[PDB]
Parts: sequence; C-alpha cells; structure tokens
Amino acid sequence: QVQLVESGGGSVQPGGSLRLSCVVSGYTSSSRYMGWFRQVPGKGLEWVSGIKRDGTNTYYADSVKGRFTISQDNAKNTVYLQMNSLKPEDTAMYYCAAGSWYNQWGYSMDYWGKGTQVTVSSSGQ
Amino acid sequence: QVQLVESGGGSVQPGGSLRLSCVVSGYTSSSRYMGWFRQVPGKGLEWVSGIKRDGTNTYYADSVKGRFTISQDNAKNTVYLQMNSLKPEDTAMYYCAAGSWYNQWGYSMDYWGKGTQVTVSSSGQ
Amino acid sequence: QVQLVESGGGSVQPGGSLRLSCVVSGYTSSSRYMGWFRQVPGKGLEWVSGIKRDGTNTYYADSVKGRFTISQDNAKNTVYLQMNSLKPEDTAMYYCAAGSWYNQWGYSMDYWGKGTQVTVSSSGQ
Amino acid sequence: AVQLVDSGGGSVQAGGSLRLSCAASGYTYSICTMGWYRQAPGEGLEWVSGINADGSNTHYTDSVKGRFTISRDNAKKTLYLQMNSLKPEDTAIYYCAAHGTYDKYAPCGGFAGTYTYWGQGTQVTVSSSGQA
Amino acid sequence: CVNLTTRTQLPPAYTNSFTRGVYYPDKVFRSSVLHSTQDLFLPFFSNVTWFHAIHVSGTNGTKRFDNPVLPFNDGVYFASTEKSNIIRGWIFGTTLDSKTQSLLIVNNATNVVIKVCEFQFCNDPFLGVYYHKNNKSWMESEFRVYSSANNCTFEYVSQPFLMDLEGKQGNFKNLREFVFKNIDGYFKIYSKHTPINLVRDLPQGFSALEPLVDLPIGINITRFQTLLALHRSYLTPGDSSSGWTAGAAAYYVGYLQPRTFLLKYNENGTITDAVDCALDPLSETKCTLKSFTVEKGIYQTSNFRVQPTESIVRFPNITNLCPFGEVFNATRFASVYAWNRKRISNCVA
Amino acid sequence: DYSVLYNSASFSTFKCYGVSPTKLNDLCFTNVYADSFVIRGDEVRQIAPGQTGKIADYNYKLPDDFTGCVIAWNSNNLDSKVGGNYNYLYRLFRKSNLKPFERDISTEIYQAGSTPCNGVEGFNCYFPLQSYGFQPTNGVGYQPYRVVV
Amino acid sequence: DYSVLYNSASFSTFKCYGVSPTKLNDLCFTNVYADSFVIRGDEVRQIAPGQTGKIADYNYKLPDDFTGCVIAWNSNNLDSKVGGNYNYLYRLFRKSNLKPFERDISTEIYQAGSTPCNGVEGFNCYFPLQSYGFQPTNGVGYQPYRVVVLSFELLHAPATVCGPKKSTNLVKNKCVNFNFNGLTGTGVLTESNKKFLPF
Amino acid sequence: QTGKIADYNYKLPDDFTGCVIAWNSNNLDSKVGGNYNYLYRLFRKSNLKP
Amino acid sequence: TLVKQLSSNFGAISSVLNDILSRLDPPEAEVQIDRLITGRLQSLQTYVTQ
Repeated sequence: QVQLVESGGGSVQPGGSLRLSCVVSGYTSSSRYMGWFRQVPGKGLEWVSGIKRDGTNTYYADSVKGRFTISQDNAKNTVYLQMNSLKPEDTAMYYCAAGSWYNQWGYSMDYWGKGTQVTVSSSGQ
Repeated sequence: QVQLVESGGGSVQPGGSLRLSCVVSGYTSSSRYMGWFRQVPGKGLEWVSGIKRDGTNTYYADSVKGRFTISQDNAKNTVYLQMNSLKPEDTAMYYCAAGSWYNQWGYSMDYWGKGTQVTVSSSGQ
Repeated sequence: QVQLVESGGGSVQPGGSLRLSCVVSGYTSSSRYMGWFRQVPGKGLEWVSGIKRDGTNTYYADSVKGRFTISQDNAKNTVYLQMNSLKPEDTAMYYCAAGSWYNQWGYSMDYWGKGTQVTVSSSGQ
Repeated sequence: AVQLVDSGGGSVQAGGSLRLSCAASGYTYSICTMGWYRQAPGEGLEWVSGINADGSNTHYTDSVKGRFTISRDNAKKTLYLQMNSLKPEDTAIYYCAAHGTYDKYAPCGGFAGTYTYWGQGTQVTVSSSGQA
Repeated sequence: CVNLTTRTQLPPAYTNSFTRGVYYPDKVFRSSVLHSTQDLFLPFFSNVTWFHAIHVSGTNGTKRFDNPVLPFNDGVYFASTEKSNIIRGWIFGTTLDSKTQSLLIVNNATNVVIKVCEFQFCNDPFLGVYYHKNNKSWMESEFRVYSSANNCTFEYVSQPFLMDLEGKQGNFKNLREFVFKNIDGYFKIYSKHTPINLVRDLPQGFSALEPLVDLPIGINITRFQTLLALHRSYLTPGDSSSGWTAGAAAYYVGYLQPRTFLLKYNENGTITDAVDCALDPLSETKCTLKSFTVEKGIYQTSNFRVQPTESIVRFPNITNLCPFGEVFNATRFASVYAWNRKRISNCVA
Repeated sequence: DYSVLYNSASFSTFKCYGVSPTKLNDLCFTNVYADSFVIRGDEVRQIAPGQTGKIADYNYKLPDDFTGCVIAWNSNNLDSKVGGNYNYLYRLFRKSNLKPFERDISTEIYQAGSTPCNGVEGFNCYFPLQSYGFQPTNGVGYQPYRVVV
Repeated sequence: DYSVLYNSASFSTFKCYGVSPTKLNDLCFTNVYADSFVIRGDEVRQIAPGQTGKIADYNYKLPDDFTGCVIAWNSNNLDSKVGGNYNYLYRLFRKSNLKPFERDISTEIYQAGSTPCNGVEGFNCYFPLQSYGFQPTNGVGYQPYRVVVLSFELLHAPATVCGPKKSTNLVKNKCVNFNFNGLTGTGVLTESNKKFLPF
Repeated sequence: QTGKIADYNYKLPDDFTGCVIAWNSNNLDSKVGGNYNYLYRLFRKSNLKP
Repeated sequence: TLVKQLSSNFGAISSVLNDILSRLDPPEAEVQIDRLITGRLQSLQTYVTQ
C-alpha cells in the first residue's frame, strides 16, 4: 500500500556535504513521522533524525548536533536531510522510515524504505 | 422451522417393556424442555414426563412412578422414554413435545410431535 | 471504570417492532439516569427516552409518543427500549447514555455507549 | 516433492552416545543449507546443529557444547550427527530441515512466499534407568 | 506421592488454652496504656486440640502420628512442642487438589519458602527424606508434597523461623506459637518462640506474638494441614524394610473467634498482660472499668434481654376468594376472534 | 428567561450547582458570565466542581464553591467534517494544574522527558496543544460537544 | 522504574495504547506481563491491535482493548550472525485465527488438500512453521527486531507494582505538612527518645 | 412473535404484565365430527392493536 | 472521656481528619469533616455542661 523511495546517496571527501531525500506514497497523513536512520556494518540501527509533518518534534542524535539539518516538503510528500562537514565516522548505510508519533501514545516506525549509502573516504566509494 | 419426530411405538403384553424415542430439530435450545404426554381415547391430555436440557427438572406422574424412566442425549438431540412392567391401563397414544421451561418464568409448550401408540393387550395391537 | 454495552438493533419493514438493550456496569448508582438518544445522519443528537433507577418521571420526545416504551431491570443493571410502529424516519443510530438526573440540580450525561443502528426500510439493511 | 526422512532415535542410557540421520531427496545438496532441530515436549523448537551447503560454517549450538559430529555425504545427500555424554536434558524430538528459501514480504506487500524444507522428526530419550 | 503403610488411630485429646494466643493487633506504638481491641483472638481457657507425632512406642502399637485436614474458619492458632523440628510447614486452600489455588509454606533448613500455585498435593503429603544415609539427615522434598506446580501467582523467600530451637533433650525445649489470619486478601502470620520446662500442656504465662509476615496473596483458604518431615525407613538401623519412622513431637491447634480484649502496653511498646472481656463476670467488670483491679462495690456491667424464641403471623380469615372457577371451569369458552373478558377486582386471588 | 432553555430537551447536560434551574426565573443576579468552548463527550463529565482529568486540570477548572449552570449539547452537525475538523484544540501537557477560571493560551514546548530541549529540536519534547480528531464517523463519545457555563 | 525505558531514543518503536508513555511512573497496576519475541521490521505493525496479518492472525494477537505498551528495536547486532540465524520461526498456516493471548506450540502438519496426509509432507501438506533467514546484509525490512509487550492488569487483589516515589526532609522547628509512607499530617518534627519495637 | 391469531385475533403488548395459561380441551371440545362451535379470524384490513 | 471521642468516627469514614482530607475530593470531604465537627462539638459541650 505504501512505498518509501530514497535518493541522494554517494561518496564524499571528509569534511564535505551531502543531501539525502526520500518520498513517501501511500500514507493517509494525519501525524506522519519520517525519520532517518543509519546502519554501521556490524551494529544495529542508530537514530539519525526525525520530524513530524508540521509538528516539528525534530530529533537529532547527540553526536551529530549541527552536522545534519532536516526539512520537509508536504506538497511533494518528501523529507530532506542536509549534511555538512562529513567526518569519516559518518560512513554508513542510510534509511528513512515512516510512522506516527502521537504525542499522547508514542512512536511506531511502521514502514521502512530501500536505502542509500554514504561513504566518507579519501578516494570515493 | 421445527420438526419433532417420534418412533418406537407398538404393542406389548401386560407387564412387558417398551421404549419411545423423540428427535428434535430446529431449536436454538438454551433452555429446552421436552415433555411426553399420553392420551387415552376419550379425554384430554395427561402429563407423562418432562425434563430440561441438563437442568434435570424431571417430572413423573403420580401413577407412573417407577413404571416410566426417561433420559436424554443432547449430542444426538434425542430423548428416550423407557417403560417397564406395562400395566393394561397405560394403553394410549403417546406424544412428545418441546418448549422452554424457564425456572423464574414458567413453562411453555411451543410445538407438539406427530404421536405414536402404545397398546398393552394380550393379543397385540 | 465504566462500560455501556448496546445490542438488539438491525433492520425491519415499516410497521414492525424491535427491542434495543443497553447494559450498564461501573456506577455506584444512587441516581442513575439511563437514556436513549437518536442520531440521524447529517444532523445532531436528539432525545429519545430516559429513565431513572426507579424514579419514573420518564421522558419521551414530542413526535415519539406511543410508539416507544422504556423498561428497566436493576437486578441485571439493564435498560430496554421497545420499538413499535417503525415509521421510516426512525432509521438512525441509537445510543444509550448514562448520568444522573437530580430533581434539585439538573442532569448530566456522563457516559456514552458503543451504539447500534436501526433501519426502517422495505428491503432491510 | 522434497522430502527429508529422519531416523536413528531411541532410548539411550545417560552418559552414552548414539547417532541419527536425515535422508534428503527432491533437491540438490549444494542448493540449500541443511541442519537439525530439537523439540522439548513442553517448549518450542530450538536449533542444535547445522551444516553449510558447501561446509564452510557447519555451526553448532553451545547448549550441547562440544558434544557433536555433524557430517553430510553428497553421494547419498544424507546428513548425520551424533550425541556424546548423553544427559536427560537432551531428551527431545530432533527434526531435519534445509534453508535457502525464505519469504520475501515487502512493506504491506504479500506474505505468501516460498518457505524452507523440513523433515519428519525422531524422538531421543536419555535416562539412567533401563527399559523392559 | 507415597501412601504410608499402617497408621495407628487414637481418639483426639484436648488441653487448656490458658493465657496464650495474644498478639499485637496492629503495628502501632502505645506507651503505658490500656487498649481495648476487638479482633479475632483465641478465647482464654479453651479446648485446643492436641495432636502427636511420636512414632516411638513399647512395641505394642507403633507408628503414631497425626496429619489430618482441618478447617480454617476465621483463623488458626498453631503451637509446637518439638525438640526435633520435624514440622516444616503448612498448606492452605479451598479445594486442595488442583482446581482453585493453594498456598505452601515450608522451611528448608536455612531459608523458608512460601509459594502460591495450583498445586497437585499428595493425599498424604510429607517432606521426603529426614534420616541419614541420604541427602544429609533432613531433606525437604518439595515434590513429595506436590506433583504439579502449574500457574504460580506468588513466590517469596526469607530467613527461617523454625530453626530457633536450642538444645535437643528434656522432653521439649522451645514452644513455638504461630497465628494465621487471612483478612482482606492479606495472609498474616504472627509468631513467637519461648523456652519451656514442662510437658503435656501449654505453659502458664503471657507471651505476645509478634508479626512475622503480611503476604499479599488474595486466596480464600478454607482448610489446611501440617507438613511433617519423616525419616524414611529403608536403610535405618531400626525396622528398615520399606516404610517410615519419626521421633517425638507434638502440636496444638486452636480456632480464633471475634472477641474484645483489654491489653496492657508497657512504658515500652510491649504487651504485658491482657483480660478477656467475655470470659466471666469479673472480666466484664474489669473491662467496663478499664482496669485490672476492681475495688469493692457493685458495678453495672451489661444488659440482659430474653431473646424471642420464634415468630408468628396472623392475617384475617382469608375468605373473599376471587371467582377463577367461573373462568377456568366455564361450560363454554368464547371464540379467539371474539375472546371473552371478565374483570376481577376486590377479591383474594 | 432561563426556563425556555431548560424546557427544550435540546441539551445533553443542564446542571446547576448553587441554584435549582426551576428557580432561575425568580432571581436577580449581579454579574452573569457565559463561558463557551468545545470538548468531547467523555470529557463533559470533567466540567464540574472537584473533578480531575485533562480538561479539569490543564484547560478549564471550576471552583469548588461554583454557583451557576453547565449546559452541554452535541454539535456533530456543525463541528465535524468528512475530511476531519482539526480546528479545535486542547491542552494535553502542563507543568501544574490551573487555578479556577484561569485561562492559558501559551504554546511553549513542553519537556516531557529528561532531555533539556530549549528550541524546536529535542527528544520527548512535545507541542503542548493537541487537536481533536472530530470525524463524523466517531462514536458519540468522541464527537464534538458545545458547552456553555 | 519505567524511566530507563521511555527516555532512551534507542528504540525503533515505543507505543502505548491505553496509558501515556511518559506518564508510566505514576499510574500503577496489580500485575504486569512482559511478553517477548523477535520479528522482522516490516512486520512490527502487526504487534498492534485491530490490524490483520500473518502474526496478527497466527502467531501473536493483541485484544482490541489492549491496555499496555509495545517496545521494539533492531537487533541486527545480536541475532544475524554471518550467513543466517535460523534460530527463530513463525507460523505460516493455521486452521483458525488465534484468540488474544493464546499460545499454540503444536507442530501439526497443515492440511489444504482433500486427503489428510497424516505425517506425509507434500502438496497442500506443509510444515506449520517457517524459519527467518536473518543475514546482516539484508534490508531492515527483514532484519531482526526484538519486541517486548508490557500488558497491565488491575485485579481486585492488592496492587503490587507501583512506580518510584520522591523524598525530601525538613526536620526541626518548622511547621510542615508531612507524608510519611501514607501517614499524612501537619506539625513540627522533633527528634525523639522513644524506643519503638522494630516492626 | 407474529401470526394470524396474534395479528388478527388476539395480540398482547411486548411489555405484557399478565400470565397465559393453556390446557388441552379435547375432553370438553371435540366430541365427534360435529363439534365446530369455535371460529378464528383469517383476513383483516390491518393488524390488531394490543 | 473527652480525650477519647477524638477516635470516634461519628459516621465518617475515618476519625483522622487528614486521612479523610487526603483521600477524597473537597466536595465529598466537606460532609465527612462536618460530621466530625458536629460530633466533637457535641462532646465538648457535654463536657462543659457536666
């Protein structure tokens, strides 16, 4: 019923910038929460960021304060993640998930997407 | 919607034994009450016996004490009325009927069976 | 802490009859007031009937006189609405509410139930 | 259709050793990763030992620790394993199966899909008492 | 479960409760006062059944013991005189087979265990091995009492209370008193352990049992019986073929009932002596005056009413019967389409 | 003329707290105030002295010595829309209960957890208000209700 | 002490259906049930009431009036080893949908044909269970997810589990309202020479 | 319930307070094939009120 | 006798004023506290008359 499609992955030199976007299609809105997650090979998922439609309950992981910047485009049903000054640690396999963070009840990441990859290296991917 | 089917009638010598079966079909049950009555030619109806499904509100006429015994099988939705030591008095048409005996409410007899005959005589029916 | 359970609705030809039962659970009572309200699609709630715990200064709307009857059973903590002469506009969503009707103060409709639908139509629901 | 017949079960004395086998048919040995299980009477299935399709991992379960020798023969396409230092806790029903086919369910997609291949299951009893 | 070999039945006995069975009715501190409390107490100078666990005899009849099932009623007062610690615990419940729920108490030898499950208790439970040449001398076979332990609601463990015994000689050395009370879900066990010097009866004196535990179970409890450790005789030097043996031990069972007592709180928070306000007229005098010494005089203690023996009713001659005969014994009835109607009023139906 | 209102059967709740309704026509009042707002049915209970709950604590509170009349009627026909009327809001978090007849229209972010979150960013930090989902398909218990005190 | 749970940000899902998540330390209950299992990420939606699906119908169902919480987080670190963690299974076909909180551990062969196979595996006769193929290279829609469900029940029995309670003190020569473990009052607190017995 | 007798001969309200007592009258009525003194309504323009 | 009568309920749910106070809402606690007040006034007046 619902599909998440990512885009914007690749490789960049340390201290660079990137832009990971993804579009949802098949969710009846109300209280969309779209959240970016990273997977470091050999570890579980780590919250990258998240945001609700117009609720602006944004989350940024502690170590990445400032490096990321999340944004939305509700008309296009899309969520954007700007990244600046990629340190070598940031290399990881990135996803965005859709759910619903009702304030009174809690958050559930109902659906997950395909994914893109971010490579911080001195010679590219 | 309902159909009561009798069987097992006939004739027997005085002091013999007999057994009459009645089959119910078309009842949502809950509080089924099955009653056997006898009609001697030339009068109304006289109670022979009556029971409730698993309630064991069994009834026996004053004269039939011991002569008539009765049992039920809910799985086969059938009721059996056996009789031992058949006196000549009990020659009559036996009918099986069904209804609801609500203890707080009273008894009712919604439907009546087709009927059979029991003949106690020295030369059969 | 409380629950109201509705049952007994459906569909019937004009001029038929029905009976809707609402069970109450969770009141210390004292001054219970159980009522039925009618919701016509495209409109708001309308009074149908109301009754106390034995008080019996019942209410019935102006256009609803005669057809409907209200009954109660404190032992089972239930109330029933007998439906007669179903004229087509009586096709609506019936809801049972519970509160307190004080002589001196007034009434409040504290709790509402799940509700059930009634269809006065020539071809059923 | 694919079949995996299990055999080799029986009541054995504690502290002894036995062996059991699984004959697999209907598929090539190298296609699927094969293994066994164990079913306690009152608990769910557990994984005890398994052999890689080629034989790379042949990983085991630390519950039985080092008391194992699994071996698959390609000519007969048959899997073998044995128990040592038998204890009552090992009493259970052991099954045989082969992996490789796992359901692929997309987000709110279709749950119906291919599944792995299982066996029959043979019971093994470990007890210090004799039998009639 | 083992059904033992051959028990020698003897008629039950009785004793005199004396001033025993008084416990701190609440967890409050009162200093140098007299407090009147209405609570479930053991009536002073009561019967109290007396049961034995003395296998030893004179070769005429041996194997004497007692583990019957006893009702619980409103409460129980258990007392033990035993220089053996063969009593290990109790079971309480309504239908102690498997159906409703059951509470087990058993003291291992270093850590007492309380559990609440739908046990499957043996018909004649006991604590398995209690002799040497096996798991030490004592061993608390929790499976010899029950076979099923399904669907447990509560489990608890604490320091032991049975093992306060000092010395193993001289008839009995430590009287141990427990009071069991199941009120508003809470199961309250009070206990106290006191040295003893006599035999065959409780000791004259006053001993205030202190609260051990207030467990939040919520079970009903309507019966119970004592869990007794028994030597298993298939290796012992004496009479060792298949059965079981025991030493010397005895216990006391009494039933509490609701009574009003007067209690003496010392300068400490200690109960020193108490008066039973229903034992005798002098006790009611003491309680009405709220003192343990009454001066010479005449005191109005209570009131006396001749209660009614029965109840009678008399309404009038019941004669104006309604005419139902005219409606159930009429020669001809009306047609259903034109039913007949008769009004009945001002008559007895 | 309060009797016209009382004798209309157009109100789900009509409860006075220091004066019987039948007598309102015979009295003269010094200052009279009408307080209007929308709640949901399961919450119309809380508009009464001494109650506890989200509305009675963070949104609208009546004094224990209240003297007046609470009137409430269903407004599913003017306040719920097929696509959803999300234009009615209620306070869901707040650091402390309101005082009687005390209004609060603040919208500062409420820190729900232990994450100091000055600003929009932060975790377990919620916008204090929440919108009623008045779908016309809601059960009457969740439909809108107009209340005048 | 539910705190350590609801403010961690290490959970992919923390959703309560009858109690506010951040307000758990105050509400308290008579019994709590911690159910636990492992599923796939795309499947987590089906640990919630009302919805339908394979787990919703054949493995684990929540009543439509659930009064607990669901807590799910990835475990690709722990479960998927290198080439497959087939330890975990799930029911693929069952005769009837499970009732809420019902566990069926049988291994009966599911029959869809016209003849009971009765121990035979083949067409329309399938083993009731299928195993998860967890590999670290799979997509998170298939990766392991640890799921814990905390159900709360308020029986009439004495309430047992309740959250932690704060504490403060102001002792001497201060008129204070005080609440000592439910003993409430007002007065001045002074050190005492009394000798309460231990209990 | 509904029926010819109920809807056109004798109808009771669904909140009825009384009792119904019926007993076979084969001894009283039905003497021979010449006793047909009882009637019942078979057709009517509208259902009877209670 | 005057000091006692502070432990009497006089029909309230408790004799401890704070327990009533910290275990019910104001409008429901007012009646209980009024009952206690009435009882204690009666006791004090009896003492003074004697």
